[PDB]
Amino acid sequence: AAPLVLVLVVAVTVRAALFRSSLAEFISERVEVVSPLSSWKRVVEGLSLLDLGVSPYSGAVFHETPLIIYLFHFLIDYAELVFMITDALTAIALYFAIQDFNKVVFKKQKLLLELDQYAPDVAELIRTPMEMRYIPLKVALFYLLNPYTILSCVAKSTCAINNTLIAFFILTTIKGSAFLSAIFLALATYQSLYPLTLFVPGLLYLLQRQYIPVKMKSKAFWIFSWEYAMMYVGS
Amino acid sequence: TRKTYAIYDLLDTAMINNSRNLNIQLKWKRPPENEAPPVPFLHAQRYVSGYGLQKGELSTLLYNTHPYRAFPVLLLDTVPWYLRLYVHTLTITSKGKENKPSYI
Ligand SMILES: CC(C)CCC[C@@H](C)[C@H]1CC[C@H]2[C@@H]3CC=C4C[C@@H](OC(=O)CCC(=O)O)CC[C@]4(C)[C@H]3CC[C@]12C
Ligand SMILES: CC(C)CCC[C@@H](C)[C@H]1CC[C@H]2[C@@H]3CC=C4C[C@@H](O)CC[C@]4(C)[C@H]3CC[C@]12C
Ligand SMILES: CC(C)CCC[C@@H](C)[C@H]1CC[C@H]2[C@@H]3CC=C4C[C@@H](O)CC[C@]4(C)[C@H]3CC[C@]12C
Ligand SMILES: *[C@@H]1O[C@H](CO)[C@@H](O)[C@H](O)[C@H]1NC(C)=O
Repeated sequence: AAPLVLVLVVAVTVRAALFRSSLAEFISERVEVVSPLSSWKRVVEGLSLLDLGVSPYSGAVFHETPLIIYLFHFLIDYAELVFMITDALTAIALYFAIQDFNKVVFKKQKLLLELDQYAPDVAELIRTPMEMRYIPLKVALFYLLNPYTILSCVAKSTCAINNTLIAFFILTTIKGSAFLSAIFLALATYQSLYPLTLFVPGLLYLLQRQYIPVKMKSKAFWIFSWEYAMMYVGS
Repeated sequence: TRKTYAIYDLLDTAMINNSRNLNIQLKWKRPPENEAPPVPFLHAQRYVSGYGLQKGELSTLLYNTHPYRAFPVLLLDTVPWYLRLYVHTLTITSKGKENKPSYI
């Protein structure tokens, strides 16, 4: 409890300290950190073009979705706070998802033990409750204190919002809600095209949580798959 | 400005005939520093700012040397596609204050 709050405080302090230094302008222009689809300067250019009466998409500099336009239209003044909030959000979502997943793993591994489908001498390969205690806190720390993430945050790159959407997809999937999972996957596919490939793994996890067998001669499998696909495409 | 011109009429046969042609001569040297004409009321310059091969700026300077009158100017610029421009960085400053164009 206290460790997570302390980690969050340290991460926010480092980001706030780097926002006020003389390296922010240098960081904001790195070709390793921003792209034609992520730069903040292109955001402000599009907003200015709208106020000059020109369509933002009539040139060659602005390649952002309209939802980004809406959001930053209403929050251009508070830009530096938004990115801190988003990074904290993705860290917290990953933390809780990992907690639930560890519970499932230990319970699944424990169930196999009595069906005695494991070899006689396989120990020291068995998971134990004492080692899985600090995995989620570590995961949060590895995301928040990675220099790549701090660099992305100080540059105000749009990639942070994409990462947040993916993390929320994972959280909602592991918690077992298909409607929210489809919504968040659709929002991730809307921003960048490639996340559509994560459709199959989430469907497999949901089917495994329902205890539905995955076979070609099954009826529940096809019904569940059809409903999930329809929700995603409609979104 | 009031200017005076000397006229040589080539169709006059007092000026040019079969037996005599025309060669005009003119005495002129750079005048002293005093008595030199004043500079024109309008002139301009253009240059590139920065260094490197990634980013830069295009700058123009416009001069008004008239003692008491202000007048408007119309400016036309064309730039190739390879030098991508960011229009939210456009600034026009006179005497340290911002000048807002009437038409753009
Ligand atoms: C392979 C291509 C055309 C992609 C689309 C997949 C279809 C081939 C799927 C969609 C629905 C499936 C059917 C859904 C339900 C059944 C019933 C199933 O048998 C039972 O339900 C019997 C119940 C019992 O007696 O226990 C046999 C397979 C079958 C015909 C499935 C065969 C494969 C189908 C046609
Ligand atoms: C409101 C918007 C802006 C942001 C939402 C962030 C907060 C409210 C969300 C994000 C992830 C969420 C957590 C995800 C998973 C679980 C596990 C579940 O067994 C109890 C609730 C709990 C612990 C959730 C509580 C609320 C939570 C912390
Ligand atoms: C604009 C941003 C914030 C998105 C907000 C949530 C979006 C994704 C919501 C709003 C209305 C929703 C749709 C409402 C009704 C249906 C019909 C149902 O049979 C499948 C899901 C589907 C198609 C929903 C998909 C998700 C949806 C499109
Ligand atoms: C030009 O030629 C005519 C005819 O020879 C001559 O009378 C005249 O004097 C010449 N030019 C001059 C000096 O006017």
